[PDB]
Amino acid sequence: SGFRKMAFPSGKVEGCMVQVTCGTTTLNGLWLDDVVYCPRHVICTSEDMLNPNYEDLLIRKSNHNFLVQAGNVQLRVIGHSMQNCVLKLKVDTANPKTPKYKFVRIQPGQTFSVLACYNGSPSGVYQCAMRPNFTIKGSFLNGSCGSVGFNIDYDCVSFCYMHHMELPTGVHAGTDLEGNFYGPFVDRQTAQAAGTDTTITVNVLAWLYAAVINGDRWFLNRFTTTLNDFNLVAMKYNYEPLTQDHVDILGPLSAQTGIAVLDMCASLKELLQNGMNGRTILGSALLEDEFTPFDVVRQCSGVTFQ
Amino acid sequence: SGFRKMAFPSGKVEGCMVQVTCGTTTLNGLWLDDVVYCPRHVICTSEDMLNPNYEDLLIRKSNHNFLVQAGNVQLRVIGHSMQNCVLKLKVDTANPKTPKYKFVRIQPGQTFSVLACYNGSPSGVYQCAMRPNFTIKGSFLNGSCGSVGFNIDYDCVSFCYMHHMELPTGVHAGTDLEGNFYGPFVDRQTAQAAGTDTTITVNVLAWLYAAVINGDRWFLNRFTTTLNDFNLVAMKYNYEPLTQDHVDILGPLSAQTGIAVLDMCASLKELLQNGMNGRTILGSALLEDEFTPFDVVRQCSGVTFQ
Ligand SMILES: *C(=N)[C@@H](NC(=O)[C@@H]1[C@@H]2[C@H](CN1C(=O)[C@@H](NC(=O)C(F)(F)F)C(C)(C)C)C2(C)C)c1cncc(Cl)c1
Ligand SMILES: *C(=N)[C@@H](NC(=O)[C@@H]1[C@@H]2[C@H](CN1C(=O)[C@@H](NC(=O)C(F)(F)F)C(C)(C)C)C2(C)C)c1cncc(Cl)c1
Repeated sequence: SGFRKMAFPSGKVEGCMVQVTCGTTTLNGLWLDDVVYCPRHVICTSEDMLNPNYEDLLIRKSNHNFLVQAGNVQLRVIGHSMQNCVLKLKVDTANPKTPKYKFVRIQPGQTFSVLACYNGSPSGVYQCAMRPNFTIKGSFLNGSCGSVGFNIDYDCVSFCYMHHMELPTGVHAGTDLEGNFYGPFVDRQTAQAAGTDTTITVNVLAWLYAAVINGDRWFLNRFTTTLNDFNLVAMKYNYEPLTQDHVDILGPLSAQTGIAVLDMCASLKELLQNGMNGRTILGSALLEDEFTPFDVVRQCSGVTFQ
Repeated sequence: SGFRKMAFPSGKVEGCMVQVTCGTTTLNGLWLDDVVYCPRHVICTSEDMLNPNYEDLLIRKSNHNFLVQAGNVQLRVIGHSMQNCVLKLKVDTANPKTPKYKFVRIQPGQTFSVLACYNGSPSGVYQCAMRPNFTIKGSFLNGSCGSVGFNIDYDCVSFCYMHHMELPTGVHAGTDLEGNFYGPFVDRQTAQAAGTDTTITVNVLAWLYAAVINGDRWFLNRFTTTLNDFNLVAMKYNYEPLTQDHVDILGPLSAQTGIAVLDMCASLKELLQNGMNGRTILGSALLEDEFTPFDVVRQCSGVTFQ
């Protein structure tokens, strides 16, 4: 038992991380087969980032303008192109550590692991959710750009995120691995800001089920509620709507605990209207929304990856 | 910016994880050079675990009684011995992925990363603290025994923990890698229980400094306090004493934020006496004590590992 914010083992991604330097900017790249992916703003200078024309900036670059460091081994760049907001650096060596992988784009509300990196050297791993407003509450310092987010499904790494920028509230914005931003953000220095967020209701319910599985039951009750009446309360407290599909997705957890989904919604309703009254759930005094139903099943059943 | 419970990249440990089977019990082993380390209770049957004489149980075992699986490759056991509460299985192949490593024993209050594993297959990574009562609040299911805890310092893995057992409160007990239990726990089925815990004061202060670095300041105040007067409040609220050495260790964070250590103690005193009044710190409504001053510097400055 127990419930931790658990990331996927990072080894398979660690073997792909490289350092990409252009001019005086160094950031991280993802090396898969003979291509290194990195944020295209690597080609920008300080004043370039005020309002950049990336096509113009890139045509003025040369293969030799890109220094790629894989550990203590230089990688020779033999081609370069732009795909949306990422750069694809063609190199003369295919990464022998390339895992089986996919490029997937995730939904707000879904979670992933982040391998935070500096100078192509992994520093730490942690679990994030894609917020409803398409930001992530990460932990990133200068030089972290190009660090990637991912999930692992048996042996295949599904890359879903690459870090580009920090917004003024301290949250983070980036792209999928085809270079398309998550959310209404751009890789230039504007006054862009996150925009209003909501709480991921289905995840809160999943985490309440994890709590029951782990012996926290004080918030339970005999009351029930209807989906429509729950969603009136959700809207009130800035939670997003619960759909029938969410109810279906929570089925396995409902069955394992014996607590009907709508019953647990009644519990959540009471928690929202009354607070916790000094008590905690899974060591938290706040309602946690960055565990999906899948994450809960993973940790409260025990699936591995190879 | 941002502050996450961040684990070390797990790759170097993933390459050491193997499956150890004896009889009908399968658990995880740690494969370094030509030795596989695992909990000695692997040799016990259900009724053996009621009150086992491990020397007697092991003399009745044979090298061929131990099946070691490294991925889809069997490892031939050529020797076996007991070192305190771990088994050392001598195998005919040295692990080619053996990192530089050390066996270190940590102090309560210190943190480490755990690579949770099942059938020698890593499942997830997360960050733990050694509680003052020598338990850890982990996330472990059946088959997780032999999963290890560790820290990484540049390129060297300092193994500090191997998982043995779950206590009735859902917390976890285990050994260092020489097989010596953390805390007053034994690898047999008694009525053993965790025993009273305290809050790691120096860590709470470190996390308050992380909060200030990340822009949370509402809990700050002009008040100060003396070390002795703070420690009277600490004792009251089941916090452990703050020493001058703790104050010294917090020096760098104090200097980076401009908030004197004893001033931040005054802030903590007010937080303990008044609560948070509906506000949060670094996304928590509770005072967090599983980040050390080192962890805070790591994440609020940016050190990597290779
Ligand atoms: C990556 N190593 C670094 N981020 C950047 O260089 C990105 C990048 C260029 C500026 N920038 C920012 O993150 C800034 N953020 C902005 O929203 C804006 F550009 F100013 F509009 C800022 C002020 C945080 C430096 C572009 C947006 C494309 C980085 C990444 N993550 C965290 C940190 Cl501290 C730095
Ligand atoms: C490991 N794969 C598994 N743990 C065990 O088999 C350990 C082991 C034997 C029993 N045991 C326990 O964890 C039990 N805990 C006890 O405190 C006691 F033995 F009963 F006293 C129990 C009841 C949880 C199964 C010894 C203590 C040496 C395991 C590890 N972590 C979590 C889980 Cl769910 C199982």
